[PDB]
Amino acid sequence: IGKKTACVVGGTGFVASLLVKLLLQKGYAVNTTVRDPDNQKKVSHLLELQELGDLKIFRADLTDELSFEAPIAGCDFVFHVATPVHIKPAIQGVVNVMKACTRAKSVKRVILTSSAAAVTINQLDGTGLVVDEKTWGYPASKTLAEKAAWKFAEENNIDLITVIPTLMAGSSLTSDVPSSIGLAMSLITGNEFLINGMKGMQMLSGSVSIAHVEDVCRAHIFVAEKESASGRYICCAANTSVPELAKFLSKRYPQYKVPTDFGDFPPKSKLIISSEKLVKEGFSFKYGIEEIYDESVEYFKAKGLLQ
Ligand SMILES: [Cl-]
Repeated sequence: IGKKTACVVGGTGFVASLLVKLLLQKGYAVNTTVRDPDNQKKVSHLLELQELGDLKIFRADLTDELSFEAPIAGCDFVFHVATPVHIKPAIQGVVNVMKACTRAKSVKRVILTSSAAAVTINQLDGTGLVVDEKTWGYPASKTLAEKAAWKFAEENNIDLITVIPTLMAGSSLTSDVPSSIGLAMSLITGNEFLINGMKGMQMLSGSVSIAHVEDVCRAHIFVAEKESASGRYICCAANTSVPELAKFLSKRYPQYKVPTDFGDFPPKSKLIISSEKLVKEGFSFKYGIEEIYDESVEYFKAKGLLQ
């Protein structure tokens, strides 16, 4: 029967977890993976999801192409998030996984997540970053991992499609908060460091582009299900600037004090990131900027990271 199966590597992932939960709700039979099941806190959100449907964990490292044989087998779709909200490891992580998809008839299609943003963004979680008085890459650019994924796929006739996101906010199943929201939320949080971060985001990528992880997630499935889908799919809901965002947050969040004056800082960003191709192929974004921020704000408080 049309009893549908899919595999979602690295189930701990901010994006991934959310896929799984969401797949399960769609009826799919989900297999996911993780390095070491033996962090009780780590999987804590994964256990809860079992309640929703037939979720079979598997234990996987991106180092043994063997790991993937187990979880990958029987699944119509493989979802691997190449660049997780947190270089050589991913690039290897993407071949192995793809390797295993050669060794299965079941796998009708692979859909991969890579973005330049996350790459950078997780640098911001890095240690020893230099501060001056007064990295960031072309948003539509292809990570090596992505680039590597494409080559292979082409060489081994696999059916790949990639989803290219930007700033991802909303809420997350995972216990700890993701850098990426904190950054999306720094304007409300008032974290000076993260604001400069986001300020750079604008100059060095020349856009403040954002999306809700559920929407980024749906986008992944939809493309997975749409038989007519070919290629890369830039997924961003909102386009803005650090000033014009902070104005906008000020005039929707009286409860909080969002810095409303930048002086020199450019009011417009150089680039607008369009998900037309995506929309053109028929996706509709549930969450706009307003709902992204209510969502992100309401989670943060629920996280106990607000007043
Ligand atoms: Cl993620």
